[PDB]
Amino acid sequence: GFLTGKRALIVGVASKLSIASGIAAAMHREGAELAFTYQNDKLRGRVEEFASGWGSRPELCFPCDVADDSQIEAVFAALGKHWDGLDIIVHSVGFAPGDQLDGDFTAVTTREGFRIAHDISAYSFIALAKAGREMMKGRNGSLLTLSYLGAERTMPNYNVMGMAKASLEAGVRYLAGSLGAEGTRVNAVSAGPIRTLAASGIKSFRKMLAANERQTPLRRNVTIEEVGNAGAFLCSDLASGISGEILYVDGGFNTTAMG
Amino acid sequence: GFLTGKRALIVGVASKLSIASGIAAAMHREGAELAFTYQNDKLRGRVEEFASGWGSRPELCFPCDVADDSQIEAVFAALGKHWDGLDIIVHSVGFAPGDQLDGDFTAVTTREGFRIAHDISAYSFIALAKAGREMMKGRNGSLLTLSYLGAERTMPNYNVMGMAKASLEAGVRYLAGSLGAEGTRVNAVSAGPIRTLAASGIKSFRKMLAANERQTPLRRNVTIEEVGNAGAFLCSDLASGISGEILYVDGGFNTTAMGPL
Amino acid sequence: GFLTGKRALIVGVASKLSIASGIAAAMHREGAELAFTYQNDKLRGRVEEFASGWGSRPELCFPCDVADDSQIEAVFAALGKHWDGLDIIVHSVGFAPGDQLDGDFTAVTTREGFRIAHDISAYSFIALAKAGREMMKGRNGSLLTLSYLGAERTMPNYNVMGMAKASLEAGVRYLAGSLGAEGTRVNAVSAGPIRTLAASGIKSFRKMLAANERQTPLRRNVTIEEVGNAGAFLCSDLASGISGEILYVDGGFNTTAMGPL
Amino acid sequence: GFLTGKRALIVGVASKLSIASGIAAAMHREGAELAFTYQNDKLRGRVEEFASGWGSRPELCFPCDVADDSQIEAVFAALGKHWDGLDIIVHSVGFAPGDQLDGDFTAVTTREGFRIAHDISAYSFIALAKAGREMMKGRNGSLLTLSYLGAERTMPNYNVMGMAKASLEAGVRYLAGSLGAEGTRVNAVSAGPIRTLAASGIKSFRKMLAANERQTPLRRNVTIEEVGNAGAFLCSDLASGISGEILYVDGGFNTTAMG
Ligand SMILES: NC(=O)c1ccc[n+]([C@@H]2O[C@H](COP(=O)([O-])OP(=O)(O)OC[C@H]3O[C@@H](n4cnc5c(N)ncnc54)[C@H](O)[C@@H]3O)[C@@H](O)[C@H]2O)c1
Ligand SMILES: NC(=O)c1ccc[n+]([C@@H]2O[C@H](COP(=O)([O-])OP(=O)(O)OC[C@H]3O[C@@H](n4cnc5c(N)ncnc54)[C@H](O)[C@@H]3O)[C@@H](O)[C@H]2O)c1
Ligand SMILES: NC(=O)c1ccc[n+]([C@@H]2O[C@H](COP(=O)([O-])OP(=O)(O)OC[C@H]3O[C@@H](n4cnc5c(N)ncnc54)[C@H](O)[C@@H]3O)[C@@H](O)[C@H]2O)c1
Ligand SMILES: NC(=O)c1ccc[n+]([C@@H]2O[C@H](COP(=O)([O-])OP(=O)(O)OC[C@H]3O[C@@H](n4cnc5c(N)ncnc54)[C@H](O)[C@@H]3O)[C@@H](O)[C@H]2O)c1
Ligand SMILES: Oc1cc(Cl)ccc1Oc1ccc(Cl)cc1Cl
Ligand SMILES: Oc1cc(Cl)ccc1Oc1ccc(Cl)cc1Cl
Ligand SMILES: Oc1cc(Cl)ccc1Oc1ccc(Cl)cc1Cl
Ligand SMILES: Oc1cc(Cl)ccc1Oc1ccc(Cl)cc1Cl
Repeated sequence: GFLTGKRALIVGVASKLSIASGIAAAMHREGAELAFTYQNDKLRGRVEEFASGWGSRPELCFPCDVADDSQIEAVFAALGKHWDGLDIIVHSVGFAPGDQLDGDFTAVTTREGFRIAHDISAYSFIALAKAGREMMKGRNGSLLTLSYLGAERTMPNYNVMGMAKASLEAGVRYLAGSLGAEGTRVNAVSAGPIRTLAASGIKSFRKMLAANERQTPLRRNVTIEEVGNAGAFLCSDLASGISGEILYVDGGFNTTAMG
Repeated sequence: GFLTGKRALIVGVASKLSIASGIAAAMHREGAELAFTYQNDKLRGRVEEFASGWGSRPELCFPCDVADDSQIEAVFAALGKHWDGLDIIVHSVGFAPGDQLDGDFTAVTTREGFRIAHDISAYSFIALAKAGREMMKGRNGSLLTLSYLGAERTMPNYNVMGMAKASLEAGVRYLAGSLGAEGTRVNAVSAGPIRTLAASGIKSFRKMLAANERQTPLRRNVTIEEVGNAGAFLCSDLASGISGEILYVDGGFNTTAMGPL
Repeated sequence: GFLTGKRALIVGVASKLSIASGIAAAMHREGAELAFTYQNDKLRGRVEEFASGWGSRPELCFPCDVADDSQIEAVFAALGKHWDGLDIIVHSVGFAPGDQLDGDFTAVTTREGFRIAHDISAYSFIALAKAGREMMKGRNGSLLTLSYLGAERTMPNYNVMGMAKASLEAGVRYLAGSLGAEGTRVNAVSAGPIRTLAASGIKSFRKMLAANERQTPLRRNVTIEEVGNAGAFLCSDLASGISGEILYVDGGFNTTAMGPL
Repeated sequence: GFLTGKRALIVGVASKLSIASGIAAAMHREGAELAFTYQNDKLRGRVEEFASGWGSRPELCFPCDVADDSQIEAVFAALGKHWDGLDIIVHSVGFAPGDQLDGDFTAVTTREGFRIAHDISAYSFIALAKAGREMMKGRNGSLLTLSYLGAERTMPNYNVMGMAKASLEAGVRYLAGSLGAEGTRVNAVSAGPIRTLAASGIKSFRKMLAANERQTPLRRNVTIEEVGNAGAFLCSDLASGISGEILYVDGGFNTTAMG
C-alpha cells in the first residue's frame, strides 16, 4: 500500500472507537509497520491487544503519560532498541479537567485547568517532535496531530480546549517551519464530531453531533475510517508537497454558517 | 490503485508541464479511466497524444472552450455515448487578458478584463458542475478545481486573477453545500508556483519561484507530481469525509509570514 | 467630530433603511461634507431629499449606474467642478438577478447571473477606485466597501452573491496593496444582517435575522448606526494604521460555530 | 470625546514606548477616566508618574503580577474602593523566557517555557475578565487585548509566543461568546511591529520591522498612536456592534504574501 516501508509511532489509542484506532488501522492496511504508546496501566492491556491485530506486538507498546518528559524520552530510547529509525509520529491525545468543559466559559475556566489543557493537548505535540527528532533524522518523515473547529469558532462547553487547539494549530505551523529544512512534514486533521470515549465527557457532545449532521454539506457525520484515511495520506509520500496544513475531515461543516 | 473503478473528466491539459497533466498521470497511475477536453484546435493534437499515453484515446477527447455553455453541454452529451456516468471532474483552467497581469492593479485592471478573468477562471467550474450533474448523479463522485494563494493575500501582478480565485474558492464551498446531499464532494488544491505555460506568461513569475524556494518550510518548490497526488487523493473514496476544502500543496509557504534569517 | 475637514462621496443610498444611509448619517454627525450618487431616476428624489438633511444638496447628487464606466467617470468630472479634491468614497452597492438567490445554488446560478453579480457587486468598487484616483491624489484618504459573511462560509440562497463578495474582499486587498504607497487606505465592513430594501428581496432573510439574534454573542441584531459608526471610524484619520481590513460588525456572529444550549 | 463617562483599567504600561501608553493617551484624550497596574516595584514609580499626566493619580495605580490570582483579585478589590463600577479593561502584557525566543523552534521550546508564555500572555486575559466581571456588570463595557500576526503565520524566533497568541485570540472569541449576553464586548488589536521594551528582547526584531516596512501596503510602520486610536475606538460605544474581533493595525501587512 502507499505506506509500505514506513514505520509509525501511534500515540492515543484508548478503545476501538478512538480516532487513533482509525488511523492505526488505515496505516496498517496501507503497509506501515506500527508501534504504540499507552497512557497508563489501565489502558496498557487493551493497547497491547489492539497492537497484535495491527501487525504489531506488545513489545512495541510503551508507557507514555505525555505530561512527563522523562516518559516521552523513554519511549524513543526503548523503541530505538527495536527500530533503527522512525518515519511517522501520530499524536492523537487531548485532555482538560472536566470542570473546565461544563458551564459558562468565563465562570469555569481557571489557571490550572488552562495549564493542563494546553500542556496535554498542545505542548505534548512539540514534546514528541523534539524527542523523536533524532530517530526521524534523514528519513523525510512526518508528524500528524488532531484538532477541532473549536480552535477557530466557538460552541458551548468546548471552552478552554478551543484555546489549546488554537495553540496546537499554531504549533503545527511553527514545527513545519522549523523541521521542514531537514525534511520533516508536519500536518493535522481537524475532524468533525465522532463518538469516542473523550467525546462522551463533553456533556453537550450530542448537540455538536446533531448540528454537524444537519448542517454539514454531506449531511452525515464522518467516521474514524475517514479520518484515518486522511491521516494515512498526510503521512505518506503522496503528500510530499504538503506541510503546515490543517486538513478538515468534517464533511465540510467548517465551510458553513447556517446558525 | 485507489482510483481503479472510477471514471474522470480532465479539463485543462495544455502541455507536459500542465498541472492537469500531473493530475492525469497520477489518476491514471492509480487506476482511473480518463477522458479529456481541449480548449480549441491549437491544443487538440497534444491533448489527443497525451490521452493515448494515459490509457485513453482521441474519441474520449472533446473540444471545450469554457466561455461557451453549448460547448460545455456538448462535452457531456458526447461523453455520455461512451460512458454510463461520470465519477470525477478535474477543472484546471484559468485565464485573464495579459495586460491585466502586468503593472499596478488599480491602473491596469478593467471591467472587461475583470469579466473575462471571472468568467473563465471561476464561473467555468460552476458550469462544469451544472452540466455534469446528471452524469454524476448517484455516483458519490467529486469535483476538483485549482486555486492559488493570491486569492487570500496579495503579491505583484497576480492582480485580478486574485479576485477571480477568491470567487472560485467561494464557489467550491457553495457547490459543496449544494451537491453534498446527493453525494458529490467538491474540493480544490491551492498549488504553490510551478513552471507552466500560463505561469511563464506572468512577468516576475521567476521571482515568485525563488521566493517560495527560499521561504517555504520544505525549502523547495512543489511539482505537478505532488499536486497530482493530492488531487488524486481528494477525488478518491479515501477522501470520502472531505468536502468544501481548499488544500494547500505548497510545501507550507502559505503558513509563513517571513523567511529564515 | 473626527471627520470635520473631510469630504466623502457616498454611493448606495436607496432608503432611510440603507446601510449607506447609516454611514452617511454617522459621517455627517462627525463633521464630514457629503456628496451622493443615485443608481437611476427612480432613486434621485429620495437621495436628493436625504442629502439635504445631511448637510448636502441636490447639486452634490449625481446619477451613477455602476454598470456604466462613462457614468462613473462623469460623477467625478461633475463633482470636481465643486470640490477640488476628495478624501473618501463609500461603496455600498450590490446586485444579482433575483432568480440567482432563490433555490439550489447549482441549479439556479447562470453565467449571466454570475457576470452581473460580480460586475455590480465587486468590479464596481474597483471602478470607483480608478475613477476617483486623481481626485484622491495626495489627500491620504480612504475607500470603504461593504461585504457579508457569505463570502467566507455558506448559507441558503445567498448563492452567487457569496462568490461576488469573496471577489470584492480580495479586491479590498489588491486595492490596498496598489494605492497604499500614495497614501490611500482601503477597507470593508462585513455587516451582520439588517432589514434593508435589498435584504427584503432575499427569501428566508427573516430566518437569517432570527438565526443571528439567537446565536450572536451580543444576542441582538446590529443596526445601520453601528455599521455607520464603524465605517466612519475606518474612513477617519483615527484609523490611519489600518488598511486592507475586513471589519466584522455583526455582534460577533462570525466567530461562532453553534448557538447556546 | 467618544469615551467621556467611561472608566478604564489599563494593564501593561512599562515606558513611554509601550502600546499600553499609546492606548492610555488616546483614551484619556477621548475623555476616559483611567486607572493602572504595574508589574513590580521597579515599574511602579514610572507608572505612577505616567498616570499623573493622563488625568489619573498614584492611588489609582495597583500592583499586579498577572501570574498571581490573588494580586489580580486585589486590584479590583482596591479599585472598588475608588470606583463603583468599571467599563473597560485593556490587557497589554506578554512574556516568554528569553531562551524560548532565540533559535530553532523545536530545539529551544520547552514545557516550562511553553507554560509561562501561555500563562502570562494568554490565560492572564481570562483572569482579568473573570476578576473584573462584577465591577463591569450592567455597564455594557468592553475588554481589549493585544495580539500579533505570529498567531497565524510563522517567522523566526517568535516561536512559542505564536502559540500563546493563537490561544489568546481563541480566548477573545470564547470570552465574547460567554460575556456578550450580559453586555460585555471582547476584542483585540493585532498590531504591526513597534519598537518597545519587549520588542527589543526579540533578537531579530529589526528584521520584522524591515519586512513590514517594505511589504506593508502603506509602506511604513505603525505607531502606538495608531494602535491606541483603534483600541480606544473598539472600547467605545461607537463599536457597540463589534465583538470577538481581531482588528489588524499593521498597515495591511497581514493581507500580503510578497508585497
Ligand atoms: N469528535 C472527536 O472525537 C474529535 C474531534 C476532533 C478532534 N478530536 C481530537 O482527536 C484526538 C483523539 O481523541 P479521541 O476523540 O479519539 O478520544 P479517545 O478517548 O479515544 O482518545 C483520547 C486519547 O487521549 C489519551 N490521553 C489523555 N490524556 C493523556 C495523557 N496525560 N498522556 C497520554 N495520553 C493521554 C487518552 O489515553 C486517549 O488515548 C484528540 O486530540 C481530540 O481532541 C476528537
Ligand atoms: N502553475 C502554477 O504555479 C499555478 C499555481 C496555482 C494555481 N494554478 C492554477 O492551475 C490551473 C492552470 O494550470 P497551469 O498552471 O498548469 O497552466 P497551463 O497553461 O498548463 O494550463 C492552463 C489551462 O487553461 C486552459 N484554458 C485557458 N482558457 C481556457 C478557456 N476559455 N476554455 C477552456 N480552457 C482554457 C488552457 O487551454 C490550459 O489548458 C489554473 O487554474 C491555475 O490558476 C497554477
Ligand atoms: N442588509 C444586510 O443585511 C447586509 C449585510 C451585509 C452586507 N450588505 C451589503 O451592504 C451594501 C448595501 O446594501 P443594503 O443592505 O443597504 O441594501 P439597499 O437596498 O438599501 O442598498 C443597495 C444599493 O445598491 C444600489 N444598486 C443596486 N444596483 C446598482 C447599480 N447597477 N448601480 C448603482 N447602484 C446600484 C441600489 O440603488 C441601492 O442603493 C451592499 O453591498 C450589501 O451587499 C448588506
Ligand atoms: N511591540 C510590538 O511590536 C507588538 C506587536 C504586536 C503585539 N504586541 C503585544 O502588545 C503587548 C506588548 O507590549 P509592548 O510591545 O507595548 O511592550 P512593553 O514592554 O512596553 O509592554 C510589555 C508589558 O508586559 C508587562 N508584563 C510582562 N510580564 C508581566 C507579568 N507577569 N505580570 C504583569 N505584567 C507583565 C510588562 O510589565 C510590560 O508592561 C503584548 O501583548 C505584545 O505581545 C506587541
Ligand atoms: O477535541 C475533541 C473534540 C470533540 Cl468534538 C470531541 C472530543 C474531543 O477530544 C477531547 C475532548 C475533551 C477532552 Cl477532556 C479530551 C479530548 Cl481528547
Ligand atoms: O493561477 C496561477 C498562479 C500561478 Cl503562481 C501561476 C500560474 C497560474 O495560472 C494562471 C495565471 C495567469 C493566467 Cl492568465 C492563467 C493561468 Cl492558468
Ligand atoms: O449582501 C447582503 C447580505 C444580506 Cl444578509 C442582506 C442584504 C445584502 O445585500 C444584497 C443582497 C442581495 C442583493 Cl440582489 C443585493 C444586495 Cl445589496
Ligand atoms: O508580541 C510581540 C510581537 C512583536 Cl513583533 C514585538 C513584541 C511583542 O511583545 C512581546 C514579545 C516578546 C516578549 Cl518576551 C514579550 C512581549 Cl510583550
